[PDB]
Amino acid sequence: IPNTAHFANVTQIEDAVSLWAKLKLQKASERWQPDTEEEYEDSSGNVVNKKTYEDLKRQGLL
Amino acid sequence: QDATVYVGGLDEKVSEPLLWELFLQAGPVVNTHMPKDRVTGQHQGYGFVEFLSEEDADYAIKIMNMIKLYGKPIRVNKANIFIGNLDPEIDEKLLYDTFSAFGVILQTPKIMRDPDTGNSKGYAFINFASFDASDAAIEAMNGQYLCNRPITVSYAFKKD
Amino acid sequence: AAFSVAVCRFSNTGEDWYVLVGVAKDLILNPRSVAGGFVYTYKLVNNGEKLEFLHKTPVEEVPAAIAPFQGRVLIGVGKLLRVYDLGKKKLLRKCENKHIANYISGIQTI
Amino acid sequence: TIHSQLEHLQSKYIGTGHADTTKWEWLVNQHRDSYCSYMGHFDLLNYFAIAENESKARVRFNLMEKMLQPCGPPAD
Amino acid sequence: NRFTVAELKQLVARPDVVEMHDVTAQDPKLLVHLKATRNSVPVPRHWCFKRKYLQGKRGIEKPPFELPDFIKRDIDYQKLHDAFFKWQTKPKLTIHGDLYYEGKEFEGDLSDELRISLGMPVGPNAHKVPPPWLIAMQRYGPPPSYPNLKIPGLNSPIPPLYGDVFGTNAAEIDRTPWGELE
Amino acid sequence: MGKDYIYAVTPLLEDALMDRDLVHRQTASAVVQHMSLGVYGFGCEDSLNHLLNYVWPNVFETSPHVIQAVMGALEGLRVAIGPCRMLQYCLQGLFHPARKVRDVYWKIYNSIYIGSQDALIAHYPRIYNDDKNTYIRYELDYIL
Amino acid sequence: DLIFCRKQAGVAIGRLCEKCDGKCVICDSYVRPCTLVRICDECNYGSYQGRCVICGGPGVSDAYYCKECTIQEKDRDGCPKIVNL
RNA sequence: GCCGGCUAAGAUCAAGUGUAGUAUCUGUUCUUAUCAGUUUAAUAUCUGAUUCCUCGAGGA
Ligand SMILES: CC[C@H](O)[C@@H](C)[C@H]1O[C@@H]1C[C@@](C)(O)/C=C/C=C(\C)[C@H]1OC(=O)C[C@H](O)CC[C@@](C)(O)[C@@H](OC(=O)N2CCN(C3CCCCCC3)CC2)/C=C/[C@@H]1C
Ligand SMILES: [Zn+2]
Ligand SMILES: [Zn+2]
Ligand SMILES: [Zn+2]
Repeated sequence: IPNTAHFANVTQIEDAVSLWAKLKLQKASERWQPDTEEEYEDSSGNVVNKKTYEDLKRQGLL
Repeated sequence: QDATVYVGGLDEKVSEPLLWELFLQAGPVVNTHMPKDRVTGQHQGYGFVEFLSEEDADYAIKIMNMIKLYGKPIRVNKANIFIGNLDPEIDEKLLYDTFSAFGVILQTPKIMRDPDTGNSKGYAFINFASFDASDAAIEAMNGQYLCNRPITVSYAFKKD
Repeated sequence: AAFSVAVCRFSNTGEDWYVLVGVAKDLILNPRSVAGGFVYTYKLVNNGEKLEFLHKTPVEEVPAAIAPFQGRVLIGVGKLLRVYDLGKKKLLRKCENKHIANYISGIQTI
Repeated sequence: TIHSQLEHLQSKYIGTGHADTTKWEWLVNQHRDSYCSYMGHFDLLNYFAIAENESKARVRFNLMEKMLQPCGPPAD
Repeated sequence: NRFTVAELKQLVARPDVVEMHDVTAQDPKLLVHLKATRNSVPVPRHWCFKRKYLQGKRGIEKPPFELPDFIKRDIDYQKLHDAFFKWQTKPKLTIHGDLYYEGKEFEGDLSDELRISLGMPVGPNAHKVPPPWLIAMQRYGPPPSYPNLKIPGLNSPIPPLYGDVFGTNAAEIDRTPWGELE
Repeated sequence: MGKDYIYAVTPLLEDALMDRDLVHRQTASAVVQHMSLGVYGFGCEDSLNHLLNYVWPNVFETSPHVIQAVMGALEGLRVAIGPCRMLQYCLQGLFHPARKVRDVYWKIYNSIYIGSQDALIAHYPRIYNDDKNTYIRYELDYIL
Repeated sequence: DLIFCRKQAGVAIGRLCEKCDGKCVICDSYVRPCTLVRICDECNYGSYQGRCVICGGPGVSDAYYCKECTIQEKDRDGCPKIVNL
């Protein structure tokens, strides 16, 4: 776990690992992840199926 | 220490932002450090330039090696005979190759370094095979024109 | 309840004009509560005299600002700023920022 | 004793605090003078009456009725 | 019946503003929330010290007062008045939240003086006069840290070079302000 | 007439406010107060905020004359700089764990509140509802 | 025991003596008198009719607030007569 | 301040001098120790309890 201002005045191990899990969840949530967060509509039907992720589109266009 | 490059051979015209401005073309020099003396209160000719990447420090060490900056042999590096006022651009193998022309060397020579930076102090010690090579170094090499630095070879210990 | 409107053209399409309307769904003002939101899309045909429904995209908050942007559209969905391209059945989310403080009330672009 | 009189007059004014002020008192004070400021300024009441589609007399009466117990009843 | 630091760090949205004494407040949840407002500079940091806000160290002994440049350059007529109001510059100013404290007072192009001391001549009209660090760049190649840098002889033409400029960085609207005096 | 001369005396006031002598800081606070009340409506807020950054650390002073001058300077800056900045300086100390900080900050806050009680309506920060009580002001969230 | 009266001020005008003539009652400044001082009815009665608001001697001229006190609205508190207990 | 330390880093209790006010100086002592209560943001403070070794003596 990196040393940051968040982990100050924290002296116990399990408290540190739990607060690290919390901070990880928070930050990972608040970023923009294009791989799972994106709306592609492949040209397979070209007028349907807008639920394609960024990976299924490559599999369909391969 | 890997991303920082130790520069040696800086005159009084070189300063702390001047080395960062000269090393800006080689790479992104983030900081410059110059240790001040205690008796004089100025730089001792050796400083450090901490860059962002190690490739920029390698390019600065391969580009600014044995350069003539402010009338001084500035060189960047990765941070019984006595030779004084030697250039920091030479290494132990270079000093052994330069000393091989006069006489035969007994082993690999050693150069003194500063306890803070560790690149070059200013003096070195080399041992010859016999006294004839030491006399040839005191006759010819003691005063020879090195790379923009007048060296001085002397005897470390002599009995009257 | 409609709160935003925009007229623009999309780059992936031709020279057709579109009208986008942002609508809240079951908004209470005091205490504030909303069930969701929608973005309507119309085609604006017959020399700018008729609107014809194309589709209707759901969003999880009131879309309060819509602004054309570089052949696409920016939409403020509550606290979120999103980029949207035109699709065949709905609007396709392309980019998103999640660090705006409270609530987007206006968007302007140079 | 002028400083002490100032410390007694500042306490007298309604809405001032001290080292023992709680969150509830602070928040009800700002809610109450917010409602009074809404009643005073003519164009804020206009904004609210257009937003919620009511007559201005009705918005004024609603604010006066909300004046009594803003932020709910106190603790314990 | 009082939080611990790690327990309160788990409840708040911003744990890095929580401090040692914050768990000893009468309402720590409101305190930490106000410490996270998108403004509101913090407390002067010497409330818990025991040295009366003036540190007796750091060598405060220094020059009394350095007047501005405009100070130096009857006593002076309206022409020197014109000088004092043409030379008047805005000094260095700190923005809204930068409080002072006892400690915070101490903590391709080359100059002409360095080029004169290094023994490098001036730039000619139409010739090749490179610096001694340019031969290594011509032999080994361009530096990967600055690929947009241009040097005369390798990427820039010789007629470029003008004065002390031995390099130029070439990186690969309606910017006029709206209401301004003429 | 002082609106053209605030930039010239700012470094001197900085130096005098960093000084250990008490009369230095008291008189510098008096200067700040008179300068603040002298320029008002003339757009000199930059230098006055800069000088507030040096005046504010003196709020924990026990000497009566120094704290009197500091209060005078703060009430002059309340007029010249605005109550929003003063509330921003008081917010984090209003609920500090130490009683000394709370006393000082509530004195400053009461002085800011008695003058310009109406402006503070637009400056208060958002405070979220808890399980028992409602604290959001919902009318200001309306969007026509 | 230098305390202001701080009662509701009336129509009576405050007075200053020969020694306090140019002074401001609140801050004791001498620059730019701006606003005429008003006092309450118990401060202006009988033997108290004409008296310096600072000291209490025989008044000779009008008491004024300074421009600095007027800008901060310090003329909006009660009667500024200095009263001793 | 000098190259972590050399006890000029703090509190306190008596007396002297003196001012409109702030103050200035001397003796001191500083628990080298533990527990319970008060209290302090935390210290602090205050309120109570608590045979051995050495050469007739000293220390714990
Ligand atoms: C800090 C200094 C002290 O407080 C000091 C003033 C005071 O402690 C002494 C005691 C005592 C009694 O000797 C004081 C003397 C008084 C003075 C020097 C003032 O003079 C007077 O009272 C004269 C009279 O009352 C009114 C003159 C007047 C209007 O010029 C007054 O000053 C002003 O109002 N100003 C200041 C502003 N100034 C500009 C100029 C452009 C147009 C006029 C208004 C703006 C005009 C003149 C007096 C100034 C002296 C400080
Ligand atoms: Zn006044
Ligand atoms: Zn009088
Ligand atoms: Zn009265």
